[PDB]
Amino acid sequence: QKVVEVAPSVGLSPTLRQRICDAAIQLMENIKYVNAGTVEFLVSGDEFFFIEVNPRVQVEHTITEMVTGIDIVKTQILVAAGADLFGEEINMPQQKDITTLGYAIQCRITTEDPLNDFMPDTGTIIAYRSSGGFGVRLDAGDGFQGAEISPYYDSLLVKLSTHAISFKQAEEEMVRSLREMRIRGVKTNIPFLINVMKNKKFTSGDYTTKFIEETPELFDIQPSLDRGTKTLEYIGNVTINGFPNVEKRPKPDYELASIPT
Amino acid sequence: QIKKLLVANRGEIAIRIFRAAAELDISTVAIYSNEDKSSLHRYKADESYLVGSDLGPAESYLNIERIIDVAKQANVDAIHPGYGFLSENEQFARRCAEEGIKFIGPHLEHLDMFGDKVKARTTAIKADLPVIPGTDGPIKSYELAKEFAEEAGFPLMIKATSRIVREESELEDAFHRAKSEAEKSFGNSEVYIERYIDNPKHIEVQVIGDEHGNIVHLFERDCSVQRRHQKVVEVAPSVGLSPTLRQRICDAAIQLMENIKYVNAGTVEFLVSGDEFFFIEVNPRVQVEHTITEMVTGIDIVKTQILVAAGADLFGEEINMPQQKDITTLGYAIQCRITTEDPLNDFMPDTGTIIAYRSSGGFGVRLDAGDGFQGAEISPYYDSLLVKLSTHAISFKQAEEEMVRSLREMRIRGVKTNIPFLINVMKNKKFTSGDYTTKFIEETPELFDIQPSLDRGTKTLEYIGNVTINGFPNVEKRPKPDYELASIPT
Amino acid sequence: DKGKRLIIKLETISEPDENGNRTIYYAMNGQARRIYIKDEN
Amino acid sequence: DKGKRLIIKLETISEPDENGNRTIYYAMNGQARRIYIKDEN
Ligand SMILES: Nc1ncnc2c1ncn2[C@@H]1O[C@H](COP(=O)(O)OP(=O)(O)O)[C@@H](O)[C@H]1O
Repeated sequence: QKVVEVAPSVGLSPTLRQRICDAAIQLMENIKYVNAGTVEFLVSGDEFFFIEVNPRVQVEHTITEMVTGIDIVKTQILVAAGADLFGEEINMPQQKDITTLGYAIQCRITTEDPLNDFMPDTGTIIAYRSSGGFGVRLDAGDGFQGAEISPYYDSLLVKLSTHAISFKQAEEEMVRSLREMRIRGVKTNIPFLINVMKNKKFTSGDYTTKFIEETPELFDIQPSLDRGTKTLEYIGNVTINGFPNVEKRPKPDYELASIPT
Repeated sequence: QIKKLLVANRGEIAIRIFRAAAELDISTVAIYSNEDKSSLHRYKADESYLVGSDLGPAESYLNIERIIDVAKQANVDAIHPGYGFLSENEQFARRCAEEGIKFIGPHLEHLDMFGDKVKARTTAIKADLPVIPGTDGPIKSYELAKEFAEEAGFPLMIKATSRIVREESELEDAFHRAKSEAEKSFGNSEVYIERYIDNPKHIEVQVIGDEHGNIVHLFERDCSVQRRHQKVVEVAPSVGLSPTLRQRICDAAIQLMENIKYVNAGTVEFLVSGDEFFFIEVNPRVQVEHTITEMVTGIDIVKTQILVAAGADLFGEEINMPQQKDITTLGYAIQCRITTEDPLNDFMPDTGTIIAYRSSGGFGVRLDAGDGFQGAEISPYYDSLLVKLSTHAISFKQAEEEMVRSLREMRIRGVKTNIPFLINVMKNKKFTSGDYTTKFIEETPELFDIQPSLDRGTKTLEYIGNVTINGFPNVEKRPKPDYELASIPT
Repeated sequence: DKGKRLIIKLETISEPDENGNRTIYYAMNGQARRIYIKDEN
Repeated sequence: DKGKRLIIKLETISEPDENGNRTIYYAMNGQARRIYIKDEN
């Protein structure tokens, strides 16, 4: 299953790209495709092999919007309303003028507790803070404050995507964002995604599908360190179940102390 | 050479720097006044320190010595001033360097050059840039009204070196106000009159220089929509500027800066009427609205500032700037600041606790956090800025739309905001066209056709509430009795 | 209206304050909310 | 630590639910933050 999606591929030759595209325009031309669609492929060195078509939009479309500045979903809608691709509403540039400025990365913040083997955790979200700033894009899913996550659906709290002239910058930003988000009440895959994002093998660029299975220390985790989280557990235990050997009373009103230093 | 960095500022721009620095693996340090005790930017760095248990919040972020003191205490390699406190102040930059700290900025001589409106007048002319004709120096010695009179051209003005004045001796006698104004808010207190250039577009250019002599510009921001003093909305690049006009301004921008060997990011401000342009000022620093420029170029302006301060070269593997002809805009982007300036009531900053808070997101949308989050208390002490919102699309129409709809989808409760006002602006035929000038707000009275919107929800919450606490008439006041279900056939 | 409904949950009412104004904690459509109501002891 | 430090503010507590847990409404470092506690009475 897809964990992290980069566009455009930082590992393709100028020419492979051209062919892998050239091909897609001819399959879809041939069968006169309309609206949006993903022809999946498989590359191995210099030759590549058609695998799949997805007659629809894909989760990871945002990546492609960031690097080209086209609104795929909006066009989808405009296209259905019967509208010249090159006309007014869509203003889509001609083939020879579409380009990809910079690099862009995506990943889905889910509730797959990578410590209970990726079982999607369930329950009530008791704190939710995401991020932003320079080329960061958040598409909301199920995650809000007080949100209620159930067994019944493929869990996805936030789609997070980042972009930048340089693939390292787009990486440096995604990782920053992951370390900033604080999602409480539920376990998430954030620690695992951080680990992918920070790996030599990933940030390098040459990686195959065997990337993950061939990398043990992605699953190296210590269950998150909390100075701030455990302490609240205390301050609101004593407040209600007391403290063994002190007058149950309310916190008495104490003299202000003056503390020479 | 920069392992750890302090930000001599507060709010959104602190939070922006912390994030740049974060991404460079640089560790981050924040300062705060007594009144910023619970302010978001404090929590967004690694370390944070109070400035003075005893220093008025007014003056807590301008105390050169204590800031540097707090800096030395913590092996800070660099301070980023941000904007609008100690950001344009040579004394601070001087005192930084001496204590072995790297002021992330241009050179002392670029600060002194530009700190004065007169110093920066000469500079502009002596680099062959157009200038607004005005009192050749400032004036002091009084009756300083009666003189420059009838010798330049009809439209005039009194500005005050860092009011209209249409004459008829409305000069000596609108020369009563000056004792409490350019003494307290401005730097060195001085005053000099200028030809009033009517109906001007306000266009500024973003520039960046490394310490190796390479400068580039990142095109122009259109800062024309403003309400009196201050900027309301910025658009980049200027939707309503001709291809050549945009060049000449961009060429001048870079003629001034190439000419006095500028370094780091600064901004050249111009005033634009028909086909003539004029030099207003330079801003030797990042501006609030730089976000706009990052969006249409792709360059990270703040990350770059830091890296230039560390001696990186523009064209090197680490800042990685395109040669100029490769720097391009792609689409249009727009910015506006969600503040608590209440539109209905003479735009007071408003003051309170935010109870509910919700932003936007998706395509085209970028939020730079400020003072505002669910928990927060907003105070009367610094300029209210809850969130910076910027949007971006290939087309300016798509851009703006994208903006109204995330202005509308937003939800901030507990304080009043400028959202109703901002929405009216984004919506307006005049703005949508792109052709607008700086009198856009003067000329549009519809813009203040704010009306307090109905909301079925809040009202309902306020009834239920009443009845729950203080019950309903004739009805035996008692907890809501538990009733039988009984299903409604249909 | 048709397909527009309010889902409202009352979480708590606080204890009255200096001048008898209780604080209702609601949730209403995936949104935390706070209303202020005059008590009459 | 030196220059780190928590800031906690307690808003209210809710009367227990059916599992006898109470809701604390906290604010810690500028995020609203709620925690559950089983009462012992
Ligand atoms: N001589 C002038 N003629 C016409 N418009 C002007 C003139 N001087 C300033 N303005 C306008 O008024 C605004 C305020 O002036 P400015 O000196 O730039 O203030 P600030 O230093 O706060 O930016 C400017 O943004 C510009 O649009």
